[PDB]
Amino acid sequence: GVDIRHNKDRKVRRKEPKSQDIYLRLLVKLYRFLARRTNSTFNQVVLKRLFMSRTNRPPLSL
Amino acid sequence: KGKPHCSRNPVLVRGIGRYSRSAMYSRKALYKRKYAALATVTKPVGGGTRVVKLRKMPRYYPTEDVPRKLLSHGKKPFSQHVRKLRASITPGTILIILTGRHRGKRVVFLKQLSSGLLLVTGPLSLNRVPLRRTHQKFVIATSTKIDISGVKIPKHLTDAYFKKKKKYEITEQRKVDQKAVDSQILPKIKAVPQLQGYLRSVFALTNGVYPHKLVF
Amino acid sequence: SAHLQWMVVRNCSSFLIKRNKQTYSTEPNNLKARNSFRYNGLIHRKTVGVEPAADGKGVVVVMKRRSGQRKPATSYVRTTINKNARATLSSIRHMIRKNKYHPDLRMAAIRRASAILRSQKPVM
Amino acid sequence: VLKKNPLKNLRIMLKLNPYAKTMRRNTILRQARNHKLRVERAAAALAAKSD
Amino acid sequence: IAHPKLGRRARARIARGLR
Amino acid sequence: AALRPLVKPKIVKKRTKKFIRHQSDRYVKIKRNWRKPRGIDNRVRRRFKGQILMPNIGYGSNKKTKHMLPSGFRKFLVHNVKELEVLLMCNKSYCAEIAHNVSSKNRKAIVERAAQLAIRVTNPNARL
Amino acid sequence: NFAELKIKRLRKKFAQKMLRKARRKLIYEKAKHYHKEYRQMYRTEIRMARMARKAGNFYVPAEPKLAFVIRIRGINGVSPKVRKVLQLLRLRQIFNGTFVKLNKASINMLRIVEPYIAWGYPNLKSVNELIYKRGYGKINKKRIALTDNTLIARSLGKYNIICMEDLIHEIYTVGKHFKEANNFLWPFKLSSPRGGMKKKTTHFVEGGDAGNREDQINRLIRRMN
RNA sequence: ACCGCCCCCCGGCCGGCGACCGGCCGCCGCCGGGCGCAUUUCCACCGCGGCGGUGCGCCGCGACCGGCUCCGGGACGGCU
RNA sequence: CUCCCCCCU
RNA sequence: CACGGCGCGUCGCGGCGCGCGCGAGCGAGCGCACGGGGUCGGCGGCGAUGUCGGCUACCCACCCGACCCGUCUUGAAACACGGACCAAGGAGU
RNA sequence: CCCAUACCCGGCCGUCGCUGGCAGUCGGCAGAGCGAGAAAGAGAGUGGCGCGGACGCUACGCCGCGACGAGUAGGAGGGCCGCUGCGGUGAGCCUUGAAGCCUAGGGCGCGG
Ligand SMILES: [Mg+2]
Ligand SMILES: [Mg+2]
Ligand SMILES: [Mg+2]
Ligand SMILES: [Mg+2]
Ligand SMILES: [Mg+2]
Ligand SMILES: [Mg+2]
Ligand SMILES: [Mg+2]
Ligand SMILES: [Mg+2]
Ligand SMILES: [Mg+2]
Ligand SMILES: [Mg+2]
Ligand SMILES: [Mg+2]
Ligand SMILES: [Mg+2]
Ligand SMILES: [Mg+2]
Ligand SMILES: [Mg+2]
Ligand SMILES: [Mg+2]
Ligand SMILES: [Mg+2]
Repeated sequence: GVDIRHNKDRKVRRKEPKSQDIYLRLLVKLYRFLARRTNSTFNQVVLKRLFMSRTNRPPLSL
Repeated sequence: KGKPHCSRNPVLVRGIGRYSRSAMYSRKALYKRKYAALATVTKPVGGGTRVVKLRKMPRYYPTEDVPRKLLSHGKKPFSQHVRKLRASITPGTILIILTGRHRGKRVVFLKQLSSGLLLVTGPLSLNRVPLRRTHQKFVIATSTKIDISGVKIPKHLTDAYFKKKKKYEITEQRKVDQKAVDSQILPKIKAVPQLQGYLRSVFALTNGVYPHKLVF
Repeated sequence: SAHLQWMVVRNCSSFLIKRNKQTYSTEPNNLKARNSFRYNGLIHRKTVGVEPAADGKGVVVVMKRRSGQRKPATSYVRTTINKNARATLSSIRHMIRKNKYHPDLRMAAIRRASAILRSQKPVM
Repeated sequence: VLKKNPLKNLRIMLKLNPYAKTMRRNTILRQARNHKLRVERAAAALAAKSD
Repeated sequence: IAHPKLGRRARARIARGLR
Repeated sequence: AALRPLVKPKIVKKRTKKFIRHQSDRYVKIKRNWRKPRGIDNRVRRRFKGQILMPNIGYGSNKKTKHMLPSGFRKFLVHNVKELEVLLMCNKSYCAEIAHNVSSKNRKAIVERAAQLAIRVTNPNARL
Repeated sequence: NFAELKIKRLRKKFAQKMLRKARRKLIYEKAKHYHKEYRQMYRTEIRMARMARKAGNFYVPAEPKLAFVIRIRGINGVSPKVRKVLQLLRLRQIFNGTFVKLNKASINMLRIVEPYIAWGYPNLKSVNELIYKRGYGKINKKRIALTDNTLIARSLGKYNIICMEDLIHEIYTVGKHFKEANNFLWPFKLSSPRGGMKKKTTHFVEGGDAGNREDQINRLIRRMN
């Protein structure tokens, strides 16, 4: 017996894109490798944003 | 080159030396011991000569293979295991065989063998057991001893001698070795009164006696 | 390319058979007959295959050539080797290694050749 | 890595703390010397009592 | 001496002296 | 002297008895197939002492020896000769089984081909 | 070429080996110094008590600065305040133990949870045995058993703790970074007390096991670890 | 008439021909045929031969090493 | 990777 | 005694501390093991129509445990209600 | 002295966390490392015979460390669990015997 709570034990963030197309998944492969074998956090941010959904990637105007 | 000297410190306890690092630096006299910086064979053939390659490649690889094993240190083959012996067991002691075909027969013990088995024999003239091997665990060592420090047993007998072969026929070498051993053993036990009958008898448990109570 | 068609075909191939918690690949030039990116014989530009000879004895080695990628008729070159096991394996090893031709399949090709050869030897 | 007990494994203890070796050597030698001293003193006392 | 940076030359000194 | 697998480890099973559905002994209409009880008063659901055990994930066999036959191989079902050559390289760990629909005329050919290819068949004499 | 590169490889290797040898010598001498300091501290109290008795006065020893706490009650039915204090002290499981430095805050915190804990003043041997046998480090939020000095050296290098001897000395003497050392130390999981307890529910003074026992915590530790 | 875009021809660059090559030369590999002719090469058999790997038809025993435990016997020392 | 001495086979 | 070179030695307080050079931070082998999780380079028996192995599954015996499910309910084994048994159909579209 | 599903040590299953590691299979065209207390180059340069080397990697994959695992009402995920029909695909199976049904036979899966 351990005095702990398991409510917030599991984090909800995305591990991979929910999309099924192949080009985005190839991009995800490449940037996964880049993020895990490079110390730069720009790659990590880009890969995380690749994982995101459509409404979380709003269009940017000229 | 250089004759190999013995270790300079007696073992105080297993893994700990008697003398420290500086005492060793002194005893080794290292203050004046400073130091500073196939697969082919040519053969003639009757042509010319051929460079034959021994260790040639295999003509069949299996469908799949197991990987190597991780390395471990404390594991040694049975050949070079350290052999232990009970304190109560000394040459010339009477033992009681507990598990062999010779159940509960009093037998004289002679020598510890190389693989740890006890070379044992009660002169088969009286209790009917030859030169034999017996595991030290499966015998009860009673506290009655004779003096056999002044007897000679042949050096040729060993575990290779007693190793089983392959109907078993006793060999003349076995007979002569048994006679040679017993011709010296028997007079020693005949000196002690009422010992031959004791060896002839067979140990047993009757009701009302318990091993944890009785001493031997 | 190659990874693109691999992503296309990794789960929707006619050569795919999945049963008994297993998965196997069927297309001809596939050593180890298993579904993987390395051993898939239709995706890569450089491909190695080992098949039993049409005759009851021998081994056919198939190498994908570099030019006619979109011309299936003239895309594979086949060589039949009918000798002792040791020299057959040596020839296959030399072909794979000294040509720098898809070196990751050298041991797989050798293993498959050895097998075909044993099969070809009469039973007891 | 399997964790062995330093309190029971001499070389594990030495790996973690080399000075433990000198401590154990010193205490073993000291105990042996003290026991010899007490034994000889008891023998001398018994001899004097017999005298 | 045990410091990786400032003890480099002292370590070199003792290493050469051992010879 | 049948063909032997590459390695024969000691298969250990946490449980060997089947999991019997609660009250399946009292009735014939209740099949032996397991169903998780959901009654508000069910002893089996509440895990009372001396009752029918309920399957947990804890009984799962280890991954190294999961699905292994007692002979040490892993099963694979085949319907014709052509599927047999799939198991050419999964030789020392995967055995073949002829599907029950295959006629004897094709069964003899499949078993003889497997004999050539050194693949073990668990039912080689199924029609004789 | 690489006629220089090959020798540079082994030059780097030799440099690293010499550095390791120097570090080993450093920790060995530090352990020797710690042993001397412990002997000095042990004899000082005896000397002061003797001189006070000779003068006819009394020598009250300093109040202990370090305590060991063991949780001796379960999870079921705990008041929220007691639960919060136990969480803060890191006793979330029965027969868990930890070190606490003493002050007004610690005294009151322990008084709140007296019925649930048995605590006392640990001995040097108790600290040694607890660190060596049950001592695990909290590295990268993971419970790692301390099987090498480098694990300690990385997590506590900035505080000049570089081996088991530094960790034990700092814990026992309540150093400047006792907070960091204790927090790096994962809570000890002790076995059930061999030979049994007297009475879990009541206080130690009235014949139980809860509450403060000055130095009997060492007797308790000997059987709980 | 003008502007933008696109197709085609010619001329000049840049890049690719690994989603897209031909000839020449060089190196290497493979195959078929002769040369080669048996201290080479290969195939099959025997030894209770050796090394390495995996296992024993079933039932058993022993040894040492390590981890975790329970207990016993010694000896040494400190406040006292 | 120096040199001596002692003891037992 | 986890002491071990020569120097220039103030890098110095009076020597110890403690710095600068010394082909410039490279001596090598063997061997034992309380050393990043077990090996034996150790053995013994019984095997053709009476014996070997078969967790589970067939029947039986024994020890311990063990009240009949579904449902409403604070509370169900209930002296609360539905249920003789079996097959098929049967309810968030 | 006795024993709980409690505590300690060990094995195994699963979940969660490390948003951990692996594209480096870099091979006679090569040189086999990035575990090691200390933020960062086995940095590039210019002057005083025998042809040889296991597995891998369905990246939706494989591998390594820790912690944890009660559950009604209820919520969510995965089912290579199951039933019927349709588009593809298996040069699939089948009168040398399909579907269905029965079984003291051999097995797999925690379970369906
Ligand atoms: Mg738990
Ligand atoms: Mg939640
Ligand atoms: Mg209820
Ligand atoms: Mg209570
Ligand atoms: Mg007890
Ligand atoms: Mg109460
Ligand atoms: Mg009863
Ligand atoms: Mg109702
Ligand atoms: Mg309710
Ligand atoms: Mg009524
Ligand atoms: Mg009603
Ligand atoms: Mg009714
Ligand atoms: Mg129905
Ligand atoms: Mg555990
Ligand atoms: Mg649950
Ligand atoms: Mg039936």
